[PDB]
This record gives sequence, structure tokens and C-alpha cells, in this order.
Amino acid sequence: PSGVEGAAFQSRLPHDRMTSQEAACFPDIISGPQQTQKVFLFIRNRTLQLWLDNPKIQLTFEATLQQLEAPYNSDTVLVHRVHSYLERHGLINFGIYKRIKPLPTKKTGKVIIIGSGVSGLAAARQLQSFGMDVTLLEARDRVGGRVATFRKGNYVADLGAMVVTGLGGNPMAVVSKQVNMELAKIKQKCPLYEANGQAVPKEKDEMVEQEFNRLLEATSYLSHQLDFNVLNNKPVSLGQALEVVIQLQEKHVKDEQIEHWKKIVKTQEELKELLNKMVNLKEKIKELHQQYKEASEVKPPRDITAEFLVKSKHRDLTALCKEYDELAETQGKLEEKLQELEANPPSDVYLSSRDRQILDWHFANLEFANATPLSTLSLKHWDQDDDFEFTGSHLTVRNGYSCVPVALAEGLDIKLNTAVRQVRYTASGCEVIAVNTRSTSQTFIYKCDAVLCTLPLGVLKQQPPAVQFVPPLPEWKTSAVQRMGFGNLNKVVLCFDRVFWDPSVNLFGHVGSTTASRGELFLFWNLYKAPILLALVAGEAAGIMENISDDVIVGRCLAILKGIFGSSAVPQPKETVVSRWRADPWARGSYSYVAAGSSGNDYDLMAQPITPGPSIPGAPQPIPRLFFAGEHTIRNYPATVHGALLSGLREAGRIADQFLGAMYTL
Amino acid sequence: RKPPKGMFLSQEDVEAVSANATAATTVLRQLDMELVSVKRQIQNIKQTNSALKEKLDGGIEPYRLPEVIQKCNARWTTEEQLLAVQAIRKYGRDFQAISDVIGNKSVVQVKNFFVNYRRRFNIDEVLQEWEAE
Ligand SMILES: Cc1cc2nc3c(=O)[nH]c(=O)nc-3n(C[C@H](O)[C@H](O)[C@H](O)COP(=O)(O)OP(=O)(O)OC[C@H]3O[C@@H](n4cnc5c(N)ncnc54)[C@H](O)[C@@H]3O)c2cc1C
Ligand SMILES: Cn1c(-c2nc(C3CCC3)cn2CCOc2ccc(OC3CCNCC3)cc2)cc2sccc21
Ligand SMILES: Cn1c(-c2nc(C3CCC3)cn2CCOc2ccc(OC3CCNCC3)cc2)cc2sccc21
Repeated sequence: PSGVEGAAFQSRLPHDRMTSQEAACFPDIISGPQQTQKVFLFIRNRTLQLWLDNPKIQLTFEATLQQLEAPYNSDTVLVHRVHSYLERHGLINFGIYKRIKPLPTKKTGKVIIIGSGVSGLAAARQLQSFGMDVTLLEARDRVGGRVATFRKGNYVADLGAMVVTGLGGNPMAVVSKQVNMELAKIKQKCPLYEANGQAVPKEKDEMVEQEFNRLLEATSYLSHQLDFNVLNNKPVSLGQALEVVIQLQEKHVKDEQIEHWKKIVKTQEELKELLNKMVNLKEKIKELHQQYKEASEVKPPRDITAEFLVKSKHRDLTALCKEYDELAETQGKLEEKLQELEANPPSDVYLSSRDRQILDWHFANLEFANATPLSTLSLKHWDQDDDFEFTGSHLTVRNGYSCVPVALAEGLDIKLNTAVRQVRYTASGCEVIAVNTRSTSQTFIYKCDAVLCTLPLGVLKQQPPAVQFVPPLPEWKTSAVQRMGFGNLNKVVLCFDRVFWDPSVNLFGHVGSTTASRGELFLFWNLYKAPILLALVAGEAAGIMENISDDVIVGRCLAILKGIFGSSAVPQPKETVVSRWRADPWARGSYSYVAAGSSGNDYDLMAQPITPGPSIPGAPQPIPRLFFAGEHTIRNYPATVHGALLSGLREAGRIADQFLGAMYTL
Repeated sequence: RKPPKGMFLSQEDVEAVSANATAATTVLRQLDMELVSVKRQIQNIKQTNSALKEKLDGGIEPYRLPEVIQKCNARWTTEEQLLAVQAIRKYGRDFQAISDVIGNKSVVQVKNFFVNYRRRFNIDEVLQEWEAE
């Protein structure tokens, strides 16, 4: 996409149609004639183009109207309404930009933001940009949340995110032009090494990969073409579907064998009848030849009856010899038809132990992606976010992804080491109660007009709760929190003094021994300048490896690496770090997944704000006070950094519209 | 609209494997025993036929007779007439068999014999006694 139409694609908007969000703010245009809509659509795309062409400076309304052309630049109130909408909802002038018009001298409204991850930081930047008093409360001693970067010496490795999943339509492409991010492409080549330590031949690596991708489409066929989504009143999971598909393939392998050997008994039994017929014919022939002989012994001359006897027996013997010959002809056909069937047997097995292990590695690869064992993923909705995938190669943040939230946190009122304990919201405002994580007896009270909660889903799931809500959150909210899945995957960082792996290979895999351990140190990543290998722990192994010390984990890593590269080629690591996201009390997991019995609609439920009951009974409807942002609140981009980034811009626009008014809706 | 080519996914088979917990293992065992049962029935007939194949050892070679290559003749010697009556009494209307017994009489010449010498040789009575068997 190029031109003004590319600016719309880069902003995740259709270039030739007004969205639902735009219809709410411009109902006069979408309900009007077609000619007006095309003008508005151009003003929006042209404005997005100007901001994306140079996202390091603030795009003002004066600059927008100057670079517009007739007849689009004639209607000024339209250009103003469009620019104010784009600025309010974080489509332009978001992130880190030099400000042309200095900030308003005095602030309006007070918003407390719980959590200083990317979602909270993005919202704080926007709310402060709009002229509001913003204060963030972070339980940790750092910003970024699940964007965590380990730094020691020359070693920089992310236990947090560190991958940008394509720049095509990604808001991070705008941030990468604002922050010095060192983005590097990932080479897709990935060799497999079995547990013995030797590589998988390209014959097996591709035959098992194709069967893996074939098994996945079979589950999608089971879901969308057979409605196989419930089993004994319980929802079907992606793991259950793969088990059913595989067993049906192992069943078909046996059905093919039984019908093949059945072709042999049927043919071999026709031979039995034929040989029984031939052995009886050879009997009659043996007896007839004896009678013809005895009739020939009668030496001439003889009467016509004795002569007829010889002629008769000679005919009957020749007639039986012609039958026996035609039966030996049939025997040749059936006897070679047996060597035909006995030479082309069907497949002996569907998959062998050596194959099923390599298939388990591809399954663990899927459990790494969704950060959960496949037994929990919703069969129908696990990949619901695939339709909005960005375009382009995936890139790594080579200088550490912490440079993004740290740069966002510049100039914000951030209260670190402050653990929120209680969120009180009434019709007349809110008060957040928090303690100092170092000495927990020191209590802090924060009054505010609105609270923006970006707590991780794992924190919202704790029982007993780590954060109490007064009044309690409504059932439709809590039920959504329980249905949604919050997964877990961990990273093991190994810092060596020299490179002993293949430098041109960004990742290589280790085939696990058992299905249970298939995600335990199954994948290694060479992504950094310095000699740093990164090993993954996913699936069911992710939770169990957190109960094991770092020395034993690193020990299993060096054992795997020794079998692959050489017993004497793997030195001792100089620095090691093992993440444990499930045990992290401020995360309680990695990121969200669409659990079975849930759907993407729960993501939207998580985003709906909470409105308290009226103070005075009989008073007008109160204002929404409690707002939710975060990775778990955006339906089309969950479990990502750009998804958290977008959710923060969303709530900051909604909170601003609530407490500053929407002047662009007229 | 259809599964991936190679996979087999029918609504009938999905229900038979998700009926209970071990319905999968149960279905996969009845096919294992059916395979073993068919496989040993092969070696049973493969052994029954292997014994019959040895009774037919030698074929019927010590029992064939040389080929009588004699030209077809037209006139009926009194010997060939008496051969025809006995062949009719034994073979009926099998003209090919009667032709082979006489030796030098084509199939059509045998058919003409049934009409020309019909009265004189009482071919009607002779045929009605072949039918009495
Ligand atoms: C191992 C791993 C790898 C990942 N890799 C990628 C990747 O390559 N690409 C990608 O796009 N995404 C990736 N992600 C996901 C990404 O990290 C998240 O989607 C995103 O960082 C979450 O943003 P958030 O602000 O919604 O949550 P968080 O970043 O977790 O922010 C929540 C904040 O609230 C704080 N908090 C918690 N409890 C309290 C409390 N009681 N009081 C006060 N503050 C509290 C936390 O300390 C934290 O700062 C990865 C995640 C993990 C776990
Ligand atoms: C695919 N890839 C790999 C990679 N190649 C291999 C092997 C298999 C043959 C070579 C393993 N890996 C590990 C990835 O594991 C993934 C990646 C994407 C997945 O699909 C998700 C999509 C959204 N919904 C959830 C599923 C699932 C697992 C390295 C990199 S770098 C950028 C892309 C990529
Ligand atoms: C884990 N991760 C990665 C990622 N880490 C690595 C390696 C380097 C060290 C670890 C490579 N890559 C890229 C390929 O791996 C993917 C790509 C897309 C995925 O899709 C998820 C997207 C969110 N919804 C659920 C599915 C999952 C894995 C990029 C993203 S983006 C959200 C998380 C995540």
C-alpha cells in the first residue's frame, strides 16, 4: 500500500470506508451523500499521511490545513473536526514527539493510573498531552512491566518481549522512528536436533512439518464444518481436537491394512478352489489315460465298437487336457496377482516414535506461541487474532526493549515501589489505597476523578485478591476474568565468553524426549551481537520448571548444548538469568490466551468501564469512574506490546472525552 | 467444504471415537485383532494351497496324446458311419465331439449326417436314448 491509502493501512483503517468509531463522531457525514464521505475519507487519510511522514514533531491543525489542497481544504470546520478526532484517539500525535504548542499552563481533572507498563505509560502520555493531571502507581522499582530487560556488563537480554511482529500496520513502526530501536530481521531457518544430539534429516523435518500443518487444518475442519465444539457438556480444546484427528488417522491406517490383506484372502481363496478343481481334473485324466491305454492294447483287427472305444477315450482325454490347460492359465493370473498385492502393502504405521517426537516439537512450538498447553486453548477461537496480523518480517529489539517504556516515562509523575491494595470508586470520585512495597506499613491515599487500571490479567485473577475493589466488580466483569486464560512461558538467558554455535542461524531446536517434557528447553535463539543464547520453556513444562533452581535449569541447557555442538566446545556461562513469570506477584503469568469455553468477546468485556451506583438514591446517572486498559483488553491485538500500546491510547481517548468533552462531534 | 487431502474426517467416525474415554483405544484394538485374525488365516490358506500345489507336481505331461493332423474328407466310409451312430448314442447333439471322434469330418458335415441318414440309421431313436441318461 502506497499514497494516502497507505497511511490508512498503516493506521489499521480502511481507506475507502468510514469505521464504526468514526461514525459515532461524524454521524452527519456517514448518513449524508457519498460525495461528502469521500471528502472526509481523504481528509483523514491525508492527515494520517502527514503525521506518519514525520512522527517526531507534533502535527498541528494549522500545519494540516496548510498542506491540504482544494477542494478538500475549503471546509475548515471539517478539517478541524477530523484533526481533533485523530489526535484524541491516538491515531496522530502519539508516542514521543516534540511539542509545537506548549502544554496548557493549568491542568483539568485528576486521573490515577495503576501500573506503569506500556499500556499505562501510553495512556499517561496521552492524558497529560490532553492537559490532565496524571499520576501512575507502579508496584515494581522500574517501568515497563512485562517489558523486562536484563542488563549486566555488555550483556543485554530481554526476559520481556523483544520481538516486533511486522511493521506493516504496527504502531510500533511509529515508535521505532521516535525511539532509537535497533530492529533486526530474524532468519526463518531452524535446524532440529534430536535428543541424541544429531540433526533431523530434511526428509523427516519436512514430512513431519507438513503433517503438522495438515493436522492443524483438520481441527479447523472439525470446528467449522462438523461443529465439533462440545463434548459431554464441556467445550472442546485444541489439544482434544488434535488427539481426535491423530487417532482417526491411526484408525484409517489400520482400516487400509485390513482391507489390503482382505484382498489377499479373497484372491488366495479363489486359488484354493482352483487348485482343488485341478487336483480332481488331474485325477480323472490319470484314470482316463489308463482306460485309453487298455483300449489301445486291443491289437487290430477289431470291430467298430472297440474302435469307437479308443476314439471315444481319445476325445474325452483331449477334452479334459484342454480344461486342465485353461485352469493352469487361470492359476498364472491369480498366482501373480498375489505377488502384486504382497508387493504393495499400505503404510505400516501412521507415525513412529521418532516421528511422534518430532511432531511433539512442533506442538511445543505452538505452546510457545500461545504461552499455554494446547489442552487449554479454545478449539474455535484460539487463533481469532490471526486475521489482523501485521505484514513484513519479524524483528528483534537488539538494544533491549526497555528503551521504549523508559523513553515513554520521560516527564511523567510515576510513583515507583507503590503497590495498589484497594480501589474505591463512588459516584463522586475515587480514592486509591496503596502501600510502599519496601516497608508495607506505610500507607498512601490518592484521590482522583477517575482510575485507569492496567493490572495484568493474572493479578485480576488472584484468590484471595491482591487488589480489592470497593464496591466489588460486577459479575459480568469478574466472570470474564475467570473465563479468560492467562498463560506462562519463561526464558533462560546464557551469556558466554565466545560463540560456539552457527552464527548465521538465529534459532535451532532440541527435540524433547517425552510428550510431557516437549516444551522443556526445546528452542534456542541466537539474536544478539554478544554471545548470548536464549532458551525457551513453554507448555506444561513452563509451570513445573519454576519449582527448580537456576543451577539445575542451566545444567540441563549445557547438557543439551553439549550433545549438539560437542562435549568440549560448550564453555561455562559467565552470566545466567532464568525468568519465572508465573511466580512474579506483579504479573502472575506471561500473557493472555483464549481459553476453551471463552471467546474474543471476553476481551471486549474486559475493556468496558465500570459505572458506580448513584450516591443520593434518585440522582442522575453517574459518570463512569473505573477504566481498564492493557494487553488483555484489546480483542484484535491481545498478548502483544502493540496491543497494550493501543489499549492505552484507547482509554486515554475515552477518559478525555468523558472529562474534557468531545468538541469534534458537532 | 472438504478435509485436507489424505485426512479422513467423517461425522460417523468422530462420534465412535469420542463416545467415552477409552472409546479410542477400544476401536483401535478391534482393528488390531481383526488384522491378526486375517493375517493368520492367510498363512493357513497359504499352507493349504502349498500342499495342493505339490500334488499337481508334473502337471499332466505323462498323460497328453500326440496331435492327429489328418485332412478333412468328404465321402463317408461305412466305418465312419458306424462311428457316427455310436457317437450320437454317447454324445447326442455335440457336433464338435462327434467330429473329433470320427476325425476327418467337419462340424457341418456331421450336421448334414443327421438329416441325410436320419431315416436309415434311426437317429431319432438313438437320440431319445442318449436323453435317457
Ligand atoms: C516472556 C514474554 C515474551 C513476550 N514477548 C513479546 C513479544 O515478542 N512481542 C510482543 O508484542 N509482546 C510480547 N509479550 C507480551 C508483552 O510483554 C505484553 O503484552 C505487554 O508488555 C503487557 O503490557 P501491559 O501494560 O498491559 O501489562 P504490564 O506490562 O504487565 O503492566 C502492568 C503493570 O502493573 C504493575 N502492577 C501489578 N500489580 C500491581 C499492583 N498491585 N499495584 C500496582 N502496580 C501493579 C506491574 O508491575 C506492571 O508494571 C511477551 C510477554 C512475555 C511474558
Ligand atoms: C515461525 N517463526 C519461527 C519458527 N520456525 C520454526 C520451525 C518450524 C519449521 C521451522 C519454529 N519457529 C518458532 C516460532 O513459533 C511459532 C511461530 C508462529 C506460530 O503461529 C502463531 C500465529 C498466531 N496465532 C498463534 C500461532 C506458532 C509458533 C521463528 C520466527 S521469527 C518470526 C517468525 C518465526
Ligand atoms: C513470544 N512472542 C514473539 C516471539 N518471541 C520470539 C523468541 C525470541 C526469544 C523468544 C520470537 N517471536 C516471534 C515469533 O514467535 C511468535 C510470534 C507470534 C505469536 O503470536 C502470539 C501473539 C499474541 N497472541 C498469541 C499468539 C507467538 C509467537 C512475538 C510475539 S508477539 C506476542 C507474543 C510474542
